[PDB]
Parts: sequence; structure tokens; C-alpha cells
Amino acid sequence: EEKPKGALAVILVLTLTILVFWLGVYAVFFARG
Amino acid sequence: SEISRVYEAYPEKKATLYFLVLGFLALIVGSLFGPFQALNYGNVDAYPLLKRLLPFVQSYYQGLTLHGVLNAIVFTQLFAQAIMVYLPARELNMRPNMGLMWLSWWMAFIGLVVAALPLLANEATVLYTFYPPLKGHWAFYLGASVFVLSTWVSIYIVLDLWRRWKAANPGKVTPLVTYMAVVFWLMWFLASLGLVLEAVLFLLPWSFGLVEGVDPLVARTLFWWTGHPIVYFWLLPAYAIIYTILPKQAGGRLVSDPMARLAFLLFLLLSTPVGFHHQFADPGIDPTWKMIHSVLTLFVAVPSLMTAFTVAASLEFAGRLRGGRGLFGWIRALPWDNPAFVAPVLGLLGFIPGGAGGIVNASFTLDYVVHNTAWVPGHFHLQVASLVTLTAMGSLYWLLPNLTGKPISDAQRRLGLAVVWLWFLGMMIMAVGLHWAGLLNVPRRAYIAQVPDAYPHAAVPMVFNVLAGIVLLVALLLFIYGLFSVLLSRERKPELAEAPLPFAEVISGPEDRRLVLAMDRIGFWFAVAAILVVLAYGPTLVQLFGHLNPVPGWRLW
Amino acid sequence: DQHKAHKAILAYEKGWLAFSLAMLFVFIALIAYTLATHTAGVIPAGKLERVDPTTVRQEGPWADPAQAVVQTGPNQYTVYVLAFAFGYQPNPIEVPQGAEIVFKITSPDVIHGFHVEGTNINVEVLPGEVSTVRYTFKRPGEYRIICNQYCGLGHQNMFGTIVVKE
Ligand code: HAS
Ligand code: HEM
Ligand SMILES: CCCCCCCCCO[C@@H]1O[C@H](CO)[C@@H](O)[C@H](O)[C@H]1O
Ligand code: CUA
Ligand SMILES: [Cu+]
Repeated sequence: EEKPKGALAVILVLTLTILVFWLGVYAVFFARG
Repeated sequence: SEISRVYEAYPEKKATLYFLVLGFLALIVGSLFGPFQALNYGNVDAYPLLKRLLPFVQSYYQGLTLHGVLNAIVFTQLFAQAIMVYLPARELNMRPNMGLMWLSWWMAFIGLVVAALPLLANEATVLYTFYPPLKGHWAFYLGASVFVLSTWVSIYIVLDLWRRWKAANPGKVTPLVTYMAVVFWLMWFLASLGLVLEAVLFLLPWSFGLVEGVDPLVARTLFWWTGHPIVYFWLLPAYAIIYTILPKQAGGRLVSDPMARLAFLLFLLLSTPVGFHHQFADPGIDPTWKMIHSVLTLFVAVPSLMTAFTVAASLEFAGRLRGGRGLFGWIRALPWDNPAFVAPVLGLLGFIPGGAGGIVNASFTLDYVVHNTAWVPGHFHLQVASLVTLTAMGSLYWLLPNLTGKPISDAQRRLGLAVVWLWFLGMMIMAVGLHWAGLLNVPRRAYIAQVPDAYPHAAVPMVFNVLAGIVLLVALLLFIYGLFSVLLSRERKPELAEAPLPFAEVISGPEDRRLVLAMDRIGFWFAVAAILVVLAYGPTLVQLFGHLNPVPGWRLW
Repeated sequence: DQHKAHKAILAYEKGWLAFSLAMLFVFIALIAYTLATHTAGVIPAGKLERVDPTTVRQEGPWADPAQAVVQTGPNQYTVYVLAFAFGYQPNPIEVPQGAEIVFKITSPDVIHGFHVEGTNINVEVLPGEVSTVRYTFKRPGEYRIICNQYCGLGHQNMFGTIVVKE
């Protein structure tokens, strides 16, 4: 019936999770470089 | 030798539940070795208890080799040959070559048997990746080799009853499940090339007696050809059930069938040309080929990113339809009492950290931080041991009555739903401990419990691996007890045995024709799929096959 | 509701693809930024380099471990390392801080891992080929070497040492 607002919240969770894994392991990498 | 007329007009119903029970058998004895591996990664040596309880087990490494092969290689291929033949089957109301869908099961069976024996008796304890120089019985590299080729029987069967159906139906675009199935099976043909090349060309001459050595760079630059798309091989039967059967177990509709094609299409194009992502730390492969391969892997992720919106969009629409309320009412609206629902939905949740982990592994230089640590089995338990394994488990509770009358009881429903939740919670706890452990440098494939003093900094994720070990036994035990209980009742009621496979309607839109039509040029997309393979693998596999430096195989076990 | 939850769901579909390609492309720009800095140095050398695994202790640069450390530059030392069933050679490996250490590893038996705890050096070691990685330690100390690739029953015990001289 409108904004599939809920599905938007799930891909937002996915996005934040992809971001913190990536950015987390990206710093660890320079720390050992 | 057939009968109860359900099994008469559809005897592939039989050819399905045999695959689907050898595949479960293999999963049982594999997953036994599992909680023993967790206790280990939580510094607890429970292998005295194993060698008493299965005195045939020699090393920690024997069982991991069983854990690997029976779970990732064997459980999954059979669940794949179940769902991905029998689906374009029930949809099309046609009968797969009833003879050829039996050169499959036997073929796979004795192929499994011929590999099982030397493993069972310490003769090929080379882990599920058999990287030369480690070498094992002729019978291993024979058995698993015959076993994989069983799929080539599946590709034909299905392409066949596709190209049949096509003829009887001119102008009419390919059905959803069958379309899935056709790009699936095509992608896997184009992918089995590696593991068969390496088997014929190196592993079998080498292991029978006819050469004294294999080149490791190429045996492995070939193994991964296949090694990668094979996980997308284990994934898509579950994506099958989730795009086409789960919206209706939910009370809904698959909201866009064009998207649920575009995903599969995209797996056809990009699952095979990626293997260097497993070779980032190998010598004698160019940084630019690793880089073209990196960027390509970051693309094999787009269809899963999309799979995420489409499946959520869908569960949410089902949820609103049953009175789910604000931003989150729709989760609470869904049928949290049907394990066939709960099972793959919990797996999808664990899939969010799994894919994130995947996107790091892919990112070329970042693989240096976590390659060959415990981070990797952390990543793939969230993917194959949680999502993929769980969908299947929960698809005993709608696919099983639909293959032998025996219905599901309210004793069984409430044990199917406690099994599923413990195996999900088990997996999550193992995810933390394994990811955190890798980041602290703990290697993978290692009996670390024998060196109980070497990883002091891993103290607290080690407590997590122990908890996760206990919990997956309590779930592995309830699931064994469970799997017998269902398909060891008298019970055979043949009515819900013809209740037709509970697919889903498909909110059809106007945009459908230009789009769908475009992606139905199967033959052409299959030509792009095998040109990407030639562009990605050729300049290396050939500055390689003309530099072979083969080496004596060693047995260190 | 129902066919208007198809009008909305396929345009969001369009927006989410946009966003995601945008995101995967930042990851390509950032991976690519690493791909030329000193940190890039750990990527195995591209070039092939064949050797005979069974002759390898009985002649060549990996044959007497006291010769493993050989200067090959004004501010650069090459360490021929050999990695084998259930240990490393030399042990310890002594190298000075600030220096480019070009590590050149290989194996007389089965494939091995070479993962220097504390650093990005994480590289596979194949019998018959030479991995050439490349690193500059910025802190003196001892670093453990872990084999992170299964090589038979010795595996969990296979470890080395690198001392980097103050
Ligand atoms: C079944 C299995 C597997 C899948 C699927 C899988 C996916 C990926 N993998 Fe992987 N993997 C790698 C990269 C990826 C990438 C980029 C993806 C991508 O395909 C992942 C994309 C996934 C997503 C983008 C997630 C989307 C989330 C969804 C779709 C669920 C949403 C929730 C919903 C919809 C509903 C919620 C419900 C409510 C009620 C709200 C790399 C490197 O680039 C390595 C080598 C690393 C190394 O050093 O060894 C690697 C190593 C492995 C190994 C080790 C092999 C060995 O033993 O050496 C295995 C077994 C494995 C399995 C699998 N892997 N992988
Ligand atoms: C009770 C259930 C399970 C538990 C506790 C478990 C636990 C583990 C652990 C701790 C490891 C790492 C051991 C090591 O690296 O030394 C492992 C490896 C593995 N598991 Fe599981 N697992 C389970 C089920 C599964 C399932 C269902 C699959 C099915 C597709 C699977 C596929 C694998 C594979 C391929 C490996 C890699 C072994 C290797 O590196 O050769 N596992 N498992
Ligand atoms: C689901 C993931 C759970 C994550 C738990 C937090 C772990 C923090 C990682 O620590 C890292 O470990 C190494 C120490 O040896 C160093 O190389 C690195 O510099 C350091 O910062
Ligand atoms: Cu050398 Cu494990
Ligand atoms: Cu892969």
C-alpha cells in the first residue's frame, strides 16, 4: 500500500553491517602495514 | 516395482526423496564431527571421547576431512539435485527422463561409496580441498570424481525437459522455477570444468600410478575455477525455495518475478570467473589478474544485495496483509510457528553478517588480514552451515509430506521449531567466536587444543566456541531424533502427497515483458557466461600450462 | 494495495542498485588506494619462479640457513626462508628495523602458510615455486610465525620466530 518502509529498514541494517565489517578490517589492515 | 498411484504417475517423487535422504544421511555423520571441532576452537580437547566412541577415527584431521567432504561437498550437491530437478518437474507437470534420474542416484551413490571407504580408513585425510602435494588413495580422487559427474546427468535431464516443454509451447516465455533451474544448471556445467580438468588431467594419473607428481599452482588455480561457483551452486537451490515457495508459506506473494530472474541471470554470468579471490596469497599469479578478479567478486554480490530487497519487500507485504502494524509490526505478523517459515528466515538474518564478511574477503588486500584464519570458517558457517543447511532442514516440513504421504504432527512441528532455533543460535555464537578469534590470528584447520598455551589473547572468544559446541550437539541430537521420527511413522496418507508444491502467486506488473523477454535468450547469456570464463582464466591457465613444475606427493598423517 | 505495492517495490529496487554499485565502487577506489602505498608490498610477486623441491636443501640459496640473510640493497635485505614439515629455517630470522625485508620462501614437501603475527604478511608457500613478499617492520621485537595452511599432523605445532633488531 506504500513505502515498503520495513524492507528499507532491512537493507539499512545490511548496509551498516557491510560498512562496519569493511571499515573495521580496513583499519586493522593499515595498523599492520 | 511401483504402486501407490501417487508414486505411479510421478515416480520422480521417488527419485527425489532418495537423493534427499542420502544427502541427509551424509549431513548427519559429518555434523557429528562438528561440536568436537567447536570445543577445540574453544581450547577443549574432547577427542579421547571421540576415539572411544568411534575408534575408527585417527586424527583430529581425519574428522575435519569427513566434516568438510560429507557436509559441503556431499549434503549440498544432493539437496541441489533434489530441489533443482524436481522443481522444474512439478512446475511444468512433466516427467524427467525416469531412467536418467536413476543413472544419477546410483552414480552418486557408488561414487560416494568409493570415496567413503578410503576416508573412513585414513587413506585420503587431505581435507576437503585435496591440494597437491598432499596425496590420498586412488579411490578418493576416483569416488568424489564419479560423484560430481553425476550432476552432468542432471544438466542434461533438465535442459532436456526444458527443450521439450519449449517445443510444445511456442511464443510462451519460460516458467519461473524452470528459468531459475535452467540458468542454474547451465552455470554449474560451465563451472564443473575445473574440478574435472584437475581430476582427469592430474589427480587420477597421479593417484593411480601413471605420473610421479603434480604442479601445485595449477592444481589449485584449477580447483578454484570450480571451488568458487560451487558455493553459488550450494546457494541457489535455497534461493529457489525463498523467492518461489517462502512468500506463500508467509501468506504473501513474490512481489517481482523479473528481479527474481535478474538475480539468477546474474549468478549465471558471474559465479565462475572469480576464483582468484581464493588465490590472493598465492605466488605466480599477477596482481592485475587478482584485481580484475577482486572487482568481479564485488559484482557476484549484486544479485544478493538485490535478493535482500526483494525477499524483505515480500515478507513485509505478507506481514501487512495479516494486520502488521507500524515500522516493525510486520515481523510479528508472520507465521512464527511454521518451521518451514522460521527455518529459512533465521538463516537469512545470519546471512547479513555472512555476506558482510564475504565483502571483506573479496577486497583484495584486506584478505591479507584474515586469510587462513578462523575468520574464514566464521564467514562460511553463516552461509552454508546456517542459511543453506537451515532452508533444507525446514524444507523437510513441506517438501517431505509432498513426497511420501506421512504428514507432520504437532509433536513434530514443535520439535522441528526447537531444532531450528538452537542450530541458528548455535551458529551465531560460533560466528562471534570464530570471527573474533581470526582477528586475533588463530589459524584455521588446526588442533589448537593440543597447543593449549599458544593463543592466550583468544581467551574470551574461546568461551564462546565452547558454548556453541554444547548447543549444536543439543541441536544435532534433537535433529537426528527428529529426522527419523517423521520418516519413520507408518502413516502414509497419499492426499497431501498430491497437494501441489506450494508455490506462490507473483504480483505481475506491466514492466514484465520487455524485461523478462530480454533475459529469456538463455542461449545467448550462456555464450556471455562462457567468454567471461575465457577472458578471466585464459591468460593465466596458459602462461601456466606452459611452465609446469610438478612435484612428488607427500603423506604427512 | 497489491499492484501499487509493485509500482513502489520496483523503483526502490532501482534506487538500491544505484546505491550499492556506488558503495562497491568506493570499496574499489579504497582497495586501489592501498594498491600503491608501502602496505601494498605484501602482495606475492607476480612473476613465476620454479625450483626443485627435493634438491632444495642440497644446493641453492636455501641450503645453509646462516646464509639466509643476504644484503641485496643499500637499505634492503633478502631473507631466503624455507618452510617445511613442522618447522621454519632460519629460526630466528634476524632483520633490522626500518629495512625493506624481501622474504623469499619455499618448501621441500607440502604447501605451507607463512603468517607473521602482528603484520599483513600472510602468504601461501607452494613446493616448486617461490613466494616473494615484501615488508618493513617499524617496531623492534619478536614476532611469531604461524603456519595457517594444513600440512599433516605436525600442523598445529608449526611455528617460527623473527627478531627485529632494535
Ligand atoms: C554457501 C555459501 C557461501 C556463500 C553464499 C558465500 C558468499 C560470498 N563469499 Fe565466501 N568467500 C569469499 C567471498 C564471498 C563473497 C564476496 C560472497 C558474496 O556472495 C556474499 C554476498 C551476501 C550478501 C550481500 C548478504 C545479503 C543478505 C541477505 C540477502 C539476507 C537479508 C535478510 C532478509 C532478506 C530478511 C530478514 C527477515 C526479517 C524478519 C526482518 C572469499 C574472498 O573473496 C573467500 C576467501 C577468503 C580466504 O582468504 O579464504 C571466501 C571463502 C569461502 C569458503 C572457504 C573455502 C575454503 O575452505 O577455503 C567457503 C566454504 C565460502 C562459502 C560461501 N561464501 N566462502
Ligand atoms: C553442529 C554443526 C556444525 C558445527 C559445530 C561446525 C563446526 C565447525 C568448525 C569449528 C569448523 C572449523 C574447524 C577447523 O578449521 O579446524 C568447521 C569446518 C567446516 N564446516 Fe562446520 N560445523 C557444523 C556444520 C557444518 C555444516 C552443516 C556444513 C554444511 C554445508 C559445514 C561445512 C564446513 C566446512 C566446509 C568446514 C571446513 C573444513 C576445512 O577447512 O577443511 N559445517 N565446522
Ligand atoms: C564479530 C567480530 C567480533 C570482534 C571482536 C573484537 C576484536 C578486535 C580485533 O583486534 C585486532 O587484533 C590484532 C591483535 O593481535 C591486531 O592485528 C589488530 O591491530 C587488533 O586491533
Ligand atoms: Cu606447515 Cu601447517
Ligand atoms: Cu569464493
